[PDB]
Amino acid sequence: SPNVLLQNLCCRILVAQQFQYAVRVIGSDEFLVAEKIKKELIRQRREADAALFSELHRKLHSQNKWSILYLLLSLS
Amino acid sequence: AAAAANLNAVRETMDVLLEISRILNDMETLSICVRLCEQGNPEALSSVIKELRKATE
Amino acid sequence: TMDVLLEISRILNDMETLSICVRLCEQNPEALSSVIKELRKATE
Amino acid sequence: SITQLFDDLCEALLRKRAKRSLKKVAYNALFTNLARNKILMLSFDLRVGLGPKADRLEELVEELEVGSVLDLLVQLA
Amino acid sequence: DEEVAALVVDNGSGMCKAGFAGDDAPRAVFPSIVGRPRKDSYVGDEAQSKRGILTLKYPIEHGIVTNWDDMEKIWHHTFYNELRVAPEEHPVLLTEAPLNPKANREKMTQIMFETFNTPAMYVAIQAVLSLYASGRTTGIVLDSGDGVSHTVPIYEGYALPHAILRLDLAGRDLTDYLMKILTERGYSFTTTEEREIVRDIKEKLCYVALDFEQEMATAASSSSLEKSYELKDGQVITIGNERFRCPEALFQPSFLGMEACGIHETTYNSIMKCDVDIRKDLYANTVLSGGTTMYPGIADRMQKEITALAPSTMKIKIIAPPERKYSVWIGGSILASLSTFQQMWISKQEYDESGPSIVHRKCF
Ligand SMILES: Nc1ncnc2c1ncn2[C@@H]1O[C@H](COP(=O)(O)OP(=O)(O)O)[C@@H](O)[C@H]1O
Repeated sequence: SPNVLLQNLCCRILVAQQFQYAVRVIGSDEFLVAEKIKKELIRQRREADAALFSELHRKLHSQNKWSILYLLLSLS
Repeated sequence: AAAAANLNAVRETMDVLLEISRILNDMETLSICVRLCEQGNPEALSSVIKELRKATE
Repeated sequence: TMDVLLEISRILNDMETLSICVRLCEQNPEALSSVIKELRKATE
Repeated sequence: SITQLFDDLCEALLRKRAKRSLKKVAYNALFTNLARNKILMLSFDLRVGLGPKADRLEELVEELEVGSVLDLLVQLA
Repeated sequence: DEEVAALVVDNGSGMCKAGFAGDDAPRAVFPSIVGRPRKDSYVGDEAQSKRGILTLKYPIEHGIVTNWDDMEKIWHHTFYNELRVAPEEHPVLLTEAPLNPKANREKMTQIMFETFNTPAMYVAIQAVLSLYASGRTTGIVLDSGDGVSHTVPIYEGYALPHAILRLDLAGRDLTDYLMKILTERGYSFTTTEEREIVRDIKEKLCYVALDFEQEMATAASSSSLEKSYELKDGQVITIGNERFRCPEALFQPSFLGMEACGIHETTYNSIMKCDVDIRKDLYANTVLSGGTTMYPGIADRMQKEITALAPSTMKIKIIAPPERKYSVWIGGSILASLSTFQQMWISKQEYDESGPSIVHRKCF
């Protein structure tokens, strides 16, 4: 299942060599992440967006979470 | 009934995640990434995505 | 060539059966795998 | 011939009556029935579970690069 | 086992093959001939042995039954003389030529149930059985026998009648052509007895040259292709370019005064008559069957010739099973032995219920 999902992600991003490299790479808290995101937003500033992000984070909890936030922060 | 409620919750969560991505900045790529993140690590996935983007360029 | 194929088969999982299977393939593949599984069940 | 090869395969899996029954079962199975990316996916699963063995399998596949045979092997696995 | 043995009978234009389903080879093979004085009727080898005092009849001369009275006698002979079984006690799988008239199929059915009282029967196309024997359900079969040759495209087990081609050029014509060129060489093979000798020379020393002209040049400037053949009286004769000139007629019928396309061109034409979506499957699965495809070198020659006719991007593969001389019979033995085929037999009950025409529905 996970391997199939990784192959689908590689296809969306784009071949076989790239998929093999991705497989090799794969083979190779929440509050802190939120604070880091706010600090990154401050560096970018801006302030209004940070307030909106705090409201959005609360909404997600109302409707694992740390891993998704970390990936988004890395993309920046 | 219960299945329909679960589908609505998933759609609402996806919309909220997309808004967060836009602020820190597609939807199909985000859905694939979210499923992979739920299974299991996060830093490694980000590195692979960055490498794939460089290859596309 | 044949020796390399045998090593790959061992990792995935005799030698005479692999040689016979290779000759049949040279002479579909999914159907052959199903037949081998059925033969193993019959032997059991 | 192809028919002779099928009989030889049945004998290896396996007195004369028993061999005939095995051949009939193989023929029935064949009637009922009537690549590189897949190998990489199997390697990724092995790496998650080991890593050295997965690297050797990838190297062997590269050396080989038949395809049909490989596919069959994968299926068997 | 609860079931009695089922019979497999391959009706050939020159030779009939009979045996029991499940066996690897036919138990008997005999000439498709019936003879009466110039014991009242002679069938098979005996008719041939005593042809001197008989008038011979060939009821299935070109693959299609033309005289049912004598065909019935051939079947009677098959059961009681060759196989030594009672037809009313065994299901019978019979073979038929490609493009066999619908009325003939009903006749065969009626004769089996009403004359021989078979408990069950079925009829399958010869080419289809040969394809089955090769482990395939899709492909094109080039069947060359004694009195006729056919190119039969088959997809998913079904022959495609619109694309089937018949070539009235086979083993018989090649035997007579060899008699003719050996006579032109300086020998003399003209009598019926001599025809049998040449047929033997043909089956033992002939071959298909990869390149006709080059082979002719080699034979003209050296004795490297010559082979000796000893007659029963001890005389040893020499066969040179006749070895490959004989079967060359399959590729160039003009050598026989025929305007027909050779076997390679006929195979190509059949494929071209099929839906474009399955042509690649046919090109990749061209199977040879029949005694006349036994010539050494024929597979490589077909590969070369088809490759020249087909698109350069096409994958061409000629399959020539070592046992192709009896692949029709073997395919029947395999089919009649299949678990899923048992429900396909036409039972005496079904025959009594629907009559002869049921064969069209049951044996599509
Ligand atoms: N080895 C061989 N080489 C060439 N021709 C052969 C060989 N063996 C048999 N034949 C020829 O094949 C023909 C018979 O083949 P077969 O498929 O049994 O025909 P049919 O079914 O029409 O009677 C005869 O003309 C015979 O001479």
